[PDB]
Amino acid sequence: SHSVKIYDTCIGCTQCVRACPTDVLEMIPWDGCKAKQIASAPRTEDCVGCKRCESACPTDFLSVRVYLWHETTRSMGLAY
Amino acid sequence: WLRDFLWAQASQVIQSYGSSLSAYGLFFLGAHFVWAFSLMFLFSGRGYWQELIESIVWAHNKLKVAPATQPRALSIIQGRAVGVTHYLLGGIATTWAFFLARIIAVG
Amino acid sequence: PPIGPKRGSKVKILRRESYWFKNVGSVVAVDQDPKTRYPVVVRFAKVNYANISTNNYALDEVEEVAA
Amino acid sequence: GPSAQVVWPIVGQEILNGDVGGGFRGIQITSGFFQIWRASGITSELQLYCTAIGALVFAALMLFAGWFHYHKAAPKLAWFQDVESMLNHHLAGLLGLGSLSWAGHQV
Amino acid sequence: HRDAIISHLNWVCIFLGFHSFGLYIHNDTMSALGRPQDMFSDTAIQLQPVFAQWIQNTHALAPGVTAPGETASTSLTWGGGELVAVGGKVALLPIPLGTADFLVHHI
Amino acid sequence: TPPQLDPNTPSPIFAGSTGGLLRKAQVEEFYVITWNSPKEQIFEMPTGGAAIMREGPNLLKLARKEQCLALGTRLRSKYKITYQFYRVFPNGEVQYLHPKDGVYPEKANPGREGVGLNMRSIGKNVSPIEVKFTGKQSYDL
Amino acid sequence: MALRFPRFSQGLAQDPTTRRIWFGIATAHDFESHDDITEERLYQNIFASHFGQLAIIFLWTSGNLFHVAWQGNFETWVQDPLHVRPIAHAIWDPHFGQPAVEAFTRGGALGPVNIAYSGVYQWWYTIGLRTNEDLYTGALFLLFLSALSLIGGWLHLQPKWKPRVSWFKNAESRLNHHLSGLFGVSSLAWTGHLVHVAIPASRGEYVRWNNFLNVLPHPQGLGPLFTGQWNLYAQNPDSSSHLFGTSQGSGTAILTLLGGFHPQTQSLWLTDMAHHHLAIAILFLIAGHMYRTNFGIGHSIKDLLEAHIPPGGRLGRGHKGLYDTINNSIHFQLGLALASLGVITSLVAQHMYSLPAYAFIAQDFTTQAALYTHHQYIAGFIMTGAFAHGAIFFIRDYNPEQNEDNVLARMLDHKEAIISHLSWASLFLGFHTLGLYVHNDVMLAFGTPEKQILIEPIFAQWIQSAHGKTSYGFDVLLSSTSGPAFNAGRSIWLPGWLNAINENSNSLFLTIGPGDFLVHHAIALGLHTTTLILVKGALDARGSKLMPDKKDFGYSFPCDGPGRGGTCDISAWDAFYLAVFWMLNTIGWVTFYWHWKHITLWQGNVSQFNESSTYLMGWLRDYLWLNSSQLINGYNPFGMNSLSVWAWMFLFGHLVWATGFMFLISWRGYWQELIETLAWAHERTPLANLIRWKDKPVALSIVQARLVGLAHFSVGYIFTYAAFLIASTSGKFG
Amino acid sequence: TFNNLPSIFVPLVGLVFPAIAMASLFLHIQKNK
Ligand code: CLA
Ligand code: CLA
Ligand code: CLA
Ligand code: CLA
Ligand SMILES: CC1=C(/C=C/C(C)=C/C=C/C(C)=C/C=C/C=C(C)/C=C/C=C(C)/C=C/C2=C(C)CCCC2(C)C)C(C)(C)CCC1
Ligand SMILES: CC1=C(/C=C/C(C)=C/C=C/C(C)=C/C=C/C=C(C)/C=C/C=C(C)/C=C/C2=C(C)CCCC2(C)C)C(C)(C)CCC1
Ligand SMILES: CC1=C(C/C=C(\C)CCC[C@H](C)CCC[C@H](C)CCCC(C)C)C(=O)c2ccccc2C1=O
Ligand SMILES: CC1=C(C/C=C(\C)CCC[C@H](C)CCC[C@H](C)CCCC(C)C)C(=O)c2ccccc2C1=O
Ligand code: SF4
Ligand code: SF4
Repeated sequence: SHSVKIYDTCIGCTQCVRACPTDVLEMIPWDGCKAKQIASAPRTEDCVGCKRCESACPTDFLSVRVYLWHETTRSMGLAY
Repeated sequence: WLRDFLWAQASQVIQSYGSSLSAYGLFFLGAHFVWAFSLMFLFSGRGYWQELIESIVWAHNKLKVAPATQPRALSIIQGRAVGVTHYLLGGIATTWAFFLARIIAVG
Repeated sequence: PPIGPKRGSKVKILRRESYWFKNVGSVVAVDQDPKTRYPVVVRFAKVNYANISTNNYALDEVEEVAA
Repeated sequence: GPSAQVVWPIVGQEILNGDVGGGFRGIQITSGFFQIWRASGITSELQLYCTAIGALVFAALMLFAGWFHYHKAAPKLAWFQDVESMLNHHLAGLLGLGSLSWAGHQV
Repeated sequence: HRDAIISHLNWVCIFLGFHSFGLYIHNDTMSALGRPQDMFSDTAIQLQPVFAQWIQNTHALAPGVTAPGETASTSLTWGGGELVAVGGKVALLPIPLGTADFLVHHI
Repeated sequence: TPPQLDPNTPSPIFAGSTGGLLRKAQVEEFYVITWNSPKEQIFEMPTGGAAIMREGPNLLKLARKEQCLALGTRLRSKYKITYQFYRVFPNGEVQYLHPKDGVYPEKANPGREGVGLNMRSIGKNVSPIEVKFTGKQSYDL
Repeated sequence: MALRFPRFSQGLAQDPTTRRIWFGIATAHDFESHDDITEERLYQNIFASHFGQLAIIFLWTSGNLFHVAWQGNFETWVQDPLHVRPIAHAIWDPHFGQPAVEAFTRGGALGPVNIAYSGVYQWWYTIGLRTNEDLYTGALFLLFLSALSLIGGWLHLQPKWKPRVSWFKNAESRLNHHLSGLFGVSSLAWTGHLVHVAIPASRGEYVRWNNFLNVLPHPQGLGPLFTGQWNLYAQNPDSSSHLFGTSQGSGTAILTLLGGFHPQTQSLWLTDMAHHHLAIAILFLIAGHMYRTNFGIGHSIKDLLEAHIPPGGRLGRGHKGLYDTINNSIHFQLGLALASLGVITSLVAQHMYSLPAYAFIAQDFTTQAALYTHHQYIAGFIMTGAFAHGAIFFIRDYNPEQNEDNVLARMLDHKEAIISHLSWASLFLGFHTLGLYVHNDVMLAFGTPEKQILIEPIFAQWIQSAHGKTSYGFDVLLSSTSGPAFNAGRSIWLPGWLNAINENSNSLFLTIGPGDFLVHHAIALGLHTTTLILVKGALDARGSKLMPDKKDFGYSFPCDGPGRGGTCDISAWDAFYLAVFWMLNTIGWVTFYWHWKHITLWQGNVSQFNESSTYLMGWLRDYLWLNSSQLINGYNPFGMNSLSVWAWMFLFGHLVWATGFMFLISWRGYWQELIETLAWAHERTPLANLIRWKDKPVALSIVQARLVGLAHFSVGYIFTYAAFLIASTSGKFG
Repeated sequence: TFNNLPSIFVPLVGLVFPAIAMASLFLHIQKNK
């Protein structure tokens, strides 16, 4: 649906996952930062697009990055 | 309403600019302005104004006059607040000038 | 040998996508692991739009200022 | 015309002092305060002056009361949370005796 | 059941917008098409406020039967041969209620 | 980990609201959340109102994933209980959704793979002219 | 390609919501973003679409000609033009009441009709076209051209004639042919028309297709041209007494350069326009043979751009690599094209009023106002589009690695300087223009108009005095008789030009004053601020400090979330969208200025404008309130008049201008959470559970709703001002 | 019958052709191959 691609500038603070209201993101093991973890995005099909993940990303610009794309009923926040 | 009320009764506020009600004439137009000035805020969004402000901040860094209180565009909620505030002020002051000029100049 | 700048060295940024592009900063710490891609933690005087004053930068996304 | 505001003759704004009537050049007010004062039987500027000093006295009184009821001797939550007393007093005393004393003034 | 609340209120808002402002638009169109017989007016299709007119008829006759302690009605906006002019000015003759008052009250 | 195999557990005590499953459950997927409450207590459910979840296992069927995960975060932060919700399509095939490894997604469990992950800084993405007249975008190389 | 209605996009086709419908309508002509697209297929769709547009243009002109031929009084208008009303078309509205049929019957018609305020009557009468059968023939021919363009657009979509991508990228042969033939041979052919037809038509005889091979446009006939004695084509200039349409006072010349106006029509001479189109035909036919196509001579635009690198590098790498960022990029081509088109449309507007080409078009006042307003709003829109397509180029088509350090990348190198100095100029202009206007408002308010700041426009009065206007006493090159300019032209065109410009009644270089200064600076504020918004959105199209990855999000996207303080309206599309507001404001200023100056000229009291244009309550009272009386009285309770439609359209434009505020002020989220309640109610209302949508009814998208609010806003702006400017100028007609 | 032609075409383009186009384009909007 959407396209939540993340970048290697992630520091493993786990704040995008802790902000995500749809479990799009999840921390995985990684070796590119002091915290030794990075935030994957398997459940991109559940992404509404609220960009709470990148309103909580403490990088110079951003590491998690939501690119709005084809809108499905899960991505249009529809309970009907 | 446009003809027999707004156009007709708003003759005393515009054939003002003269005796005492000139302020009501003036507060007509200025109110007409601020309402419209509000439309800068309601229609727009913080992103454009932050980018304009960062260009102006470049222009200020190029003269050693960079402020320490970093210039940020208004909050989104604050843009909406400023908009509805100026909108109510300008519309209500337009109506106030109109009402008071008309009714002090006719009754 | 400790890689990168020092824990108090002044540095400027050559990263195009950063808020502090062509702006100086203070190196807090450099991660000595040769597997972290962005080890140089920099501290800046002025916050970005996210009200954050620091970010990790690369070695080639940084330039040791001569001041 | 009821007028209780005069402007200062500085940049030509003195024309806002209009021929409202009564050997007086000023701004025709619209607050209806003159009508209140005729409903109170004032009939003198001395009375308006002394009730203005009284309202300044009450403004200082309320400011001192706010200072006292925050900084020097402030109620706690058991005083506000009781509302039967607040209603009883605001009914019998504020609005009851208030209307009673206004009826006394009028009578 | 908040969705029932907001749904029925949205509906009655749409209904009210139509059967007031669309009445105004019908009047504009008909008067612009040269069909004043098809407007919503007193000289046209009449939408008379029967209920408010009935209240005016009662309160114009209230102090004679229902409130005999009053020598005259509580107000003169109801009706009667009462027009309390103090000088060359009216001061509240009985306000009539026609089709336009229905339209604007529904607005 | 093996999923938790949604049973026919009871539901909270709720008097009904206008926030339920209208048509996204009849013809499309709807969701269901299960939480073990140690005691019976009141909680603000995401469809408006206030329900009383029972002791032991509870089950609440919701219309979309955001309701489930909002309620789950409020449960895990306020009542400190362990929630886990599913997705049930109208033909069946209940899909286990939230943890997906037993542990919550903020913890870096091994086994889960890197999907949606670019090994570059965000401003090293090529321009749209590079990917023009191609089905790919500037963030998928 | 896809399944549902947006067959060109399988992302909207796979959208359960109603957004599918809207976005498939909107993105239908964005061929660059469609599925399975190639540069070849993009270019071919563009070519066929251009054919479709030309077909619709010729069809619309054929409709004008048919409805003036069928329902127009054009045969009666060519008898007494300046005292007979044009007729656009008839009207069959079954809602009309009998008073509205009595009222809309104009121009000596069998029924109700509409007055052609478009000027097609004057223009057609000036180029020949006397009887209605001529307009019928023209409509038939333009129907034929519409079918021809449709045939071409279908034919150039078939494989046997589908042109290749490298054929639309032949940027030298196309310029060669379009300058030489589209611009030169067409101007030459219009000279052929003006000489064989329109000049004989102005001088009596009706040279038509049956008898144009046996009449001489000049009594000698191609002796002067071949023998070089071209002065023989400027022998009898039908001097100062010619009645247009009759042979009284006529002449024999066909290309005399006279300058100035006809005395009767107060338009330009058809001999002047014939010689004009001939001259620019020679110039464009010469300029065509410049770019190398196939024949071993000419320039290559590459090695003109590649060669224009200044030594010293003040520009940088110069234009090194700019042929490729325009030839391969259709959005650069479109931006440059719309820039030039907006400039020349504004030029059309600014010259057609002051140098009217058509007979008796300066005498009908509503026509000139409608035309100037039309072409200026069109020009402002076309300019806004030029900039929007420059932004779309910077996002979609700009390749920085191909054009490193050249004259185009240097824009983005110092975009902050451009944006900040535009933000200085506009801020200065607004502060001071508004300060002076408000100073004068307050001075007139305080009854001391002598205290006004009435800054005379000395620098425009000096230019007027450099053109022969003897109304300021500056004694400059053409106002001074003892000068080189009033010696080398005093024998050719300065007689007519001086006698035209010195006439205070025409629109040629109107006598200006301090109100004209102040409103010209308001105009400058509008142009600079619209430019600021658009340039800022174009240069911040690829990215900024707040969103450096904007190029990855495309041109039109809503925002970047509430994070980083808030990123509402950050796209370059949003910059365009705000610049349409500032553009409509700017053109409203230029057209308010035009219409009030001209309605005061036409009425007679230029002193009204000169004393009332310096303070804004003069614009509100003496222009908007005063001239809108006959408009809003188009339908009163006791009757109506012919301006009833303009009153209704006035209020209609008000209504939609206000409805745009719903979409601009009120944003999404409130409406989705409203339509959720509506969907609940429909799914729980008895006898309507039977009926269920197929498209899930979501609220409008964000960028969509900015567009929809802008569309309502602009429709209302345009309709309101059209109604006011036509009703006021047609209620009194000067 | 040439003053009657507006009465033929103004409904046929304004009522009938809009019904035709709205119906046909609503079917095209909801089609599924
Ligand atoms: C004149 C400007 C204008 C108009 C017409 C509307 C119209 C509307 N608003 Mg909006 N709104 C506006 C400005 C306007 N708004 C602005 C400036 C704001 C700024 C904050 C808002 C904020 C706003 C909110 C926040 C809400 C509305 C709501 C409403 C609706 C209530 C009335 C209704 O549906 O009754 C019927 C429709 C009307 C009265 C509109 C005019 C139509 C007339 C009567 C004639 C129709 C002719 C007919 C259909 C033929 C059409 C032609 C044919 C060819 C098809 C309606 C859609 C409310 C809503 O949607 O819920 C009910 C609501 O909650 N509006
Ligand atoms: C001499 C040969 C020739 C001629 C006549 C044309 C003519 C044309 N080509 Mg071109 N073309 C040519 C060779 C030629 N082409 C070659 C060799 C190639 C291959 C390299 C192309 C490749 C090509 C492409 C790829 C496209 C065209 C297009 C067009 C059309 C332009 C659209 C239009 O109507 O502009 C009309 C504009 C003018 C006449 C200019 C007027 C501007 C003046 C300054 C305005 C002011 C005066 C005004 C006219 C007065 C108005 C008053 C009153 C009458 C209203 C036009 C029919 C485009 C098109 O529409 O496709 C169908 C298009 O997409 N052509
Ligand atoms: C009447 C309404 C109005 C006014 C006054 C303005 C004013 C301005 N707009 Mg525009 N704008 C408007 C409506 C308006 N806009 C609308 C409806 C929109 C659509 C959303 C936009 C969209 C828009 C964009 C997109 C841009 C602008 C820009 C600008 C600035 C242009 C520079 C200039 O002229 O500054 C001179 C200053 C003024 C005209 C301000 C007038 C107020 C006076 C002079 C100040 C002093 C008043 C008083 C003493 C203060 C005391 C009051 C209080 C403290 C008690 C300026 C602030 C541009 C910008 O800001 O860059 C520079 C820009 O990029 N505006
Ligand atoms: C209830 C209000 C109302 C309505 C419905 C009409 C209806 C009409 N009037 Mg109007 N009129 C009205 C009030 C009204 N009048 C009032 C109050 C006045 C003032 C006295 C007038 C003054 C007036 C004049 C002066 C004229 C009319 C004309 C017309 C006719 C237009 C011909 C037509 O259908 O062409 C087709 C319609 C159009 C092209 C306009 C629609 C444009 C659409 C919305 C934009 C395109 C959208 C998109 C591309 C297509 C989507 C739809 C698709 C499915 C087909 C039509 C019968 C004209 C007439 O009869 O001439 C033939 C005419 O000249 N009227
Ligand atoms: C205007 C004003 C003012 C003033 C005012 C005044 C002056 C007031 C007064 C008041 C008063 C002066 C009051 C009084 C009161 C009283 C009362 C209220 C009483 C009561 C009584 C009773 C209740 C009684 C009971 C009884 C009896 C019956 C008998 C015997 C026994 C007994 C005692 C038990 C001021 C300055 C403030 C300012 C502002 C405004
Ligand atoms: C964004 C962008 C874009 C767009 C842009 C635009 C839109 C622009 C515009 C522009 C414009 C719109 C311009 C204009 C200009 C003008 C000018 C520059 C002028 C000049 C003039 C002159 C020089 C003059 C001279 C003279 C005179 C004075 C008069 C008489 C004659 C003579 C000749 C002597 C593009 C695509 C490009 C690219 C990318 C970026
Ligand atoms: C105009 C505008 C701005 C820009 C408005 C600015 C940044 C706020 C105005 C700030 C004033 C001008 C700051 C200067 C006042 C200082 C106290 C300095 C005083 C010293 C002298 C100037 C007297 C937004 O940030 C915005 C955000 C979201 C939606 C709409 C809008 C919007 O319309
Ligand atoms: C009123 C309003 C609505 C309600 C709009 C609804 C959902 C759509 C319009 C309702 C019907 C469909 C009216 C259609 C009117 C026209 C007849 C359609 C013309 C389209 C044809 C040309 C194809 C929004 O959804 C919205 C969203 C974001 C910001 C602002 C707003 C907003 O202001
Ligand atoms: S993207 Fe944000 S939440 Fe995820 S690891 Fe990086 S900093 Fe933490
Ligand atoms: S946009 Fe919202 S739902 Fe999507 S990944 Fe970010 S936080 Fe999660």
